[PDB]
Amino acid sequence: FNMKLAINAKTITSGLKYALATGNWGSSRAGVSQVLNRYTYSS
Amino acid sequence: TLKYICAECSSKLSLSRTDAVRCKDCGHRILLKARTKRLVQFEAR
Amino acid sequence: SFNQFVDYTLQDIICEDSTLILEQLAQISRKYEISFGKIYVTKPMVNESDGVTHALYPQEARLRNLTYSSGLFVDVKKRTYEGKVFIGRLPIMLRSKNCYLSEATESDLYKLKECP
Amino acid sequence: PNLNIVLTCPECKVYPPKIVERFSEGDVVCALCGLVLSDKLVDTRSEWRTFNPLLDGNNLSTRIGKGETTDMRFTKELNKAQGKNVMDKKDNEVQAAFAKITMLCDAAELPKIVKDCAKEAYKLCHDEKTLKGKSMESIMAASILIGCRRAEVARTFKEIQSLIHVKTKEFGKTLNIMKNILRGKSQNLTYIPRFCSHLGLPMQVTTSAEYTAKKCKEIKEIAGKSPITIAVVSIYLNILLFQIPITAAKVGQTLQVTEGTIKSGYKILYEHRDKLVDP
Amino acid sequence: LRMKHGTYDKLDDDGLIAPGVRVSGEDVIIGKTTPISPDEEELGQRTAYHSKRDASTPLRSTENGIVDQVLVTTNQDGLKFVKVRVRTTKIPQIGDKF
Amino acid sequence: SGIVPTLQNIVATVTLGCRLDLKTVALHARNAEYNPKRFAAVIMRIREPKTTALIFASGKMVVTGAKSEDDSKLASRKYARIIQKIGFAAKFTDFKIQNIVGSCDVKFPIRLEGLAFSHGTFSSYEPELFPGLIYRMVKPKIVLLIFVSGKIVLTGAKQREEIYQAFEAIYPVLSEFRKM
Amino acid sequence: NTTVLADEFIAHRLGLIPLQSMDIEQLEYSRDCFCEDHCDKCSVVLTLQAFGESESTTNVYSKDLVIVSNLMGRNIGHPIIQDKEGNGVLICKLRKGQELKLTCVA
Amino acid sequence: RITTLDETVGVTMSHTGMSMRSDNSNFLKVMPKKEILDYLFKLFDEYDYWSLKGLKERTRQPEAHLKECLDKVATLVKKGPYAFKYT
Ligand SMILES: [Zn+2]
Ligand SMILES: [Zn+2]
Repeated sequence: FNMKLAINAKTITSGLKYALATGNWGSSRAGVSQVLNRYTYSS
Repeated sequence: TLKYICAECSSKLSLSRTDAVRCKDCGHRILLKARTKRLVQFEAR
Repeated sequence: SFNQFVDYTLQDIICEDSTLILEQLAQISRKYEISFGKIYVTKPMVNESDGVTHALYPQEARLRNLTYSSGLFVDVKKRTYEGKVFIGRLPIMLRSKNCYLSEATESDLYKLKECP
Repeated sequence: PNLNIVLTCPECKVYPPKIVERFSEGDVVCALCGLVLSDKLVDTRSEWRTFNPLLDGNNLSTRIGKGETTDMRFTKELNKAQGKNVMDKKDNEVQAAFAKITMLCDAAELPKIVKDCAKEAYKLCHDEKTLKGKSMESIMAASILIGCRRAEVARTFKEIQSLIHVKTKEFGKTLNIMKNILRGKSQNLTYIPRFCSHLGLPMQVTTSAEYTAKKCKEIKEIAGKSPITIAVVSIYLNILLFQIPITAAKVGQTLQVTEGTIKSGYKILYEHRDKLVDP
Repeated sequence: LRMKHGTYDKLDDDGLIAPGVRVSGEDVIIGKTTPISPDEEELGQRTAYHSKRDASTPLRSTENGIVDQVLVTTNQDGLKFVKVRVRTTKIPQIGDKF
Repeated sequence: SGIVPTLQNIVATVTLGCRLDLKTVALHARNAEYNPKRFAAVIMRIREPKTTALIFASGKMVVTGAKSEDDSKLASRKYARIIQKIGFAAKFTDFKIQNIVGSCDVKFPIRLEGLAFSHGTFSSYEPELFPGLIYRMVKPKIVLLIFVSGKIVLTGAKQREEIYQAFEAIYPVLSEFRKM
Repeated sequence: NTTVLADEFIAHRLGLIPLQSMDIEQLEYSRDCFCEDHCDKCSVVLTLQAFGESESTTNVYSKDLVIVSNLMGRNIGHPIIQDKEGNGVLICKLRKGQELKLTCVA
Repeated sequence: RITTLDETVGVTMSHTGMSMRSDNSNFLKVMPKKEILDYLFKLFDEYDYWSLKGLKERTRQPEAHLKECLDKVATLVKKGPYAFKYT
């Protein structure tokens, strides 16, 4: 047996990092996360 | 080789091709590029 | 909200299914089950391609196109029925309790090159 | 047949010609007379702007599933008609290799370039008398070490052995052939820093060892029988040059090394302490 | 093979301009080439080169102004990569929106 | 060259021509190591000539540790005589040496890195388990193990003569690759 | 120029710095000289060195322009100083370590 | 709240990757034809429904003598109840 074969970090890491990078909250939910807008401070 | 500058350590670097992209004195991995020497001309318009 | 998620909702997500079992039957039945205990979140950092791992500040993340996150770790009990484990990295919101900047001072924010 | 096209100004003809592509006009012109040779140029970045053959070759693929407008009496048979041609292809052992090694290098926390070289290093050899099976691990255990080192990241045999238990022997024979597979188809420095971080040390202690280990290597002291060990002694050499508690016993298990090789290795160091003086 | 009719002289040896250099439209900013097999395609005039097809990045066809700063790092995977920033001054003009 | 490839082991096969009672062979011998739980062959070490031999239920004996064709041959004849004293009419028939492995020295330090790197096609190296190079020759077909100490381990011949020929061929390579 | 201002930004401020031009008829329109674009018969040359030395900020003023071409006795080119502390127009600010060197042509 | 691990980042990740250590927590670690026939007749006589395993364990001798020499006067069925039975 080994944990390292069982526990697969690349599950979580790649999960969150993907639902942030695209807006696809998964799908079924898109545009949840957008590139921050820095035209001017108040925007 | 050409001059570079650490981003934080801020030391002139002068590495070459196939050297590590890495700063002495801090293994910081960001380098700027040591602005040109030839003069540059603007108009005060 | 993010602060709340990191403090509580993370832990309670883990411990709602803290265990999972497995039993095999013999001629006496061997049974296995794995526990999930405390959870630990580091301060943000990156593991460089060489192998080295070090703190990651938000400037460096933006320049080098990294992801500003910190690792997750949980304790486990393995149970044979008749230490802390990496599980992945949590992207951090800036200025949140777990971010390097959360408590930094102005004169320090300039040092890190972050607009106050 | 030769099926080949070449352009040349039929009114200069002087050369293998001097022509330029005016892209923004969709033209190619004789750079001498400016006769336009051929026009209606087709774009070259917009093409892939709207958007693995090195592995997946010519037998193509397409992920077939269930849409919104299908009931389970048609969906599951798409899962029951896709299963009739998985053995004419050895490609299960092709993809399930990649999927496995992808599952490996990724779980191993490795750069996604190594993943490719191993997705390569499998695919290039992928069947040989030397291979002839041999547990199908040792390659995915060596093609990674290949894919690792070939991607300029070197890891110890034990380190992969942690990932996959290869009996340490099925590894060795499989490696030799593999390396020679590419040679026919045709570096321990990497260990100093990955170790320092494993001990959580500032850069200078690691900074120095590159000088010391190279200098200890450069003159004499073959020293080591798998120089993995005599790497670490540089840290131990240099950590004692500093005064930071990494006591020998803590070193060992953290890096899974014999303690004996340290002190005896450090024998050649408590005596060679002469020439490592940079400051 | 397959170079851009824009100039390359503004580059340095390492395929980068240096901060301070005034550039104009259709000037190669980042010089990159991807090696090709001598016999990979033989497209046109490969028989003299055998080496490499260029993949440099030219400045936009309508922009200009001075390179402001150039930084060089490695991505997560230790691959070199570079970010060039170009600075322009926009003076109000006739069709501009206020 | 000027260096004789010094044999360290000769492994040879001897057909005694009888189905030997390996139990009685072990019983009537003076110091013989035979138990079925390791092999189906009585292993005898005779100090003169000091050779170690495994003799099977087929009566075939393979002999190792000899320092010559004649060390092994005389040892095998003594082995057959011992078997006949045991009670089986062993006979030296269709003998053949199946292996002649030797170690000698050329004594000049070698750029083993140069050979292995430039003869990657022929020789492979992973210096993190075993510091020796492996080299092949077809004429004569000798495989040679090389180490920085100058030791040459020549193997792959029924005779020391192929050892000699490939050594006369490979010593010039060694001197060519001599590190200094 | 390692200040915190862009060049064309600074260059634009230099243009607006009002120079002494009482005796300006004794100059010529730079498209009437035959010089290789400029000479003392058609232009005045100044220069500006500044270096941030104190730990405090250090201000560059128009009074720090120094003429480095032969005026030929004509009375032109000096930066007008209307103020009472005798510093003219503030041009830039410098923190220690920051440098500005440039050459202007009026 | 969470004990946000106060260590340096470098040390903690050391054990996550290839630490080359394991098993620190024990868990899922995982010949006479006369005598053979005399026992084979004994195997046949004592229990005609004599499976090979019940015979091989009772053989306690080389596998050759029990399986081969007994194959003549003992008939072994393959399927059904009295299968593999030296009856
Ligand atoms: Zn023409
Ligand atoms: Zn003039």
